[PDB]
Amino acid sequence: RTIVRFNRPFLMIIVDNFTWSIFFMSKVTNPKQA
Amino acid sequence: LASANVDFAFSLYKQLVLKAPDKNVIFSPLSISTALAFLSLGAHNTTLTEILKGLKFNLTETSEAEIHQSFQHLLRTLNQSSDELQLSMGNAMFVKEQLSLLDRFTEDAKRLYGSEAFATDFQDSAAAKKLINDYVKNGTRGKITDLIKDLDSQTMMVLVNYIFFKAKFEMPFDPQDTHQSRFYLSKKKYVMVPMMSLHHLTIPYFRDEELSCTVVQLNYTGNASALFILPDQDKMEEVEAMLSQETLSRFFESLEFREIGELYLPKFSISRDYNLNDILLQLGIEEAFTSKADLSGITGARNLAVSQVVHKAVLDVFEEGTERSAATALEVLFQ
Ligand SMILES: COc1cccc2c1C(=O)c1c(O)c3c(c(O)c1C2=O)C[C@@](O)(C(=O)CO)C[C@@H]3O[C@H]1C[C@H](N)[C@H](O)[C@H](C)O1
Repeated sequence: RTIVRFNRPFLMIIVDNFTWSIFFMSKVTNPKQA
Repeated sequence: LASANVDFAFSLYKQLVLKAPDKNVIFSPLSISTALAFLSLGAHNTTLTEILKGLKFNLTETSEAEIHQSFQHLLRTLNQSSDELQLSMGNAMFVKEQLSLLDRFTEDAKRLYGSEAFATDFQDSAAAKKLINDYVKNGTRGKITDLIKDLDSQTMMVLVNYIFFKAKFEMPFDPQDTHQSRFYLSKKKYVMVPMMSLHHLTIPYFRDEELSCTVVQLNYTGNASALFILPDQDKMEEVEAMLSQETLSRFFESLEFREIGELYLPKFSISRDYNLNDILLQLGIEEAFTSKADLSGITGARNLAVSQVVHKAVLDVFEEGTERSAATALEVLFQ
């Protein structure tokens, strides 16, 4: 009964599971923002 | 080694946000770290130490030789293709055709960074721009095509890194379940976006009541994974204030598998491009931009200095997976 709703600003951090490096990082404050 | 690239990632992230605190931010810290480490292969004295310290390396722990080996080993694992994941990274140097480079530098650049040397007629600025932009377009498979907008006709060298990432969701979203839904820019401002949804899935999960955020890990198996951090409404700034290697560690360590009733994630595409001069100077990489620059490991003379550092990144999130691309160029003038 747990809901996870990305309907507000959120962060993504993309990693390599072995080297633990960060390939990419994002903050999405507005997914329509051109 | 990895600890350095992460401290640099968060320092850079905060500087990026400071410039425009309500804007989308997308960037590849590894692309920027790799391009600057590549440049440092040619640096000496204070120019060199400022670069490596700015990248957050401790020179008393690791030597210059050991740092470049680390990048070499990492670069070779980021060129992979499978049914789940396409990853590719490249480095290149575009060099004024008549400019004499030291053998040691071009040997090291190819062996450690995979970089070829391309003779380039920068005086024909439009042709040089297209040559570099095509390299980046080819490396990012069409996703980044205008990294270089303006190019000084007196440019001597451009160092370039690109990264391309395409990964399918382990559990894909069904497009039939994507519907327009509110996205709250703040408590009181909201737009409608296509919102993908999944039902009944088991993913690593951590609810950080102390930091007022929920952390989940999608696509967690394999070579790469995506850590999603969802602050409670109006708590993004508080979450950003806690970001660090230590907080990221505790996030990962606190994750536990959990069945999620419903997950909602927007379908969207965003891009950003940056000039990083201001930020790199703030991070202490200063001599490389002045006439005191020492890049004599490139040519055998102190006759080069950095003029511009640009970065572009593009992010695409859709039902089947994600595509991420970024590129960094370091433009170098004569002195
Ligand atoms: C200083 O900590 C970090 C700093 C930056 C990035 C990282 C980490 C980090 O600690 C980390 C991990 O610990 C793990 C991973 C990881 O990518 C990072 C970083 O990127 C990947 C991993 O979760 C998987 O392969 C999925 O099973 C394994 C592991 O997770 C840990 C904790 C999980 N809850 C689970 O117990 C897993 C097996 O080990």
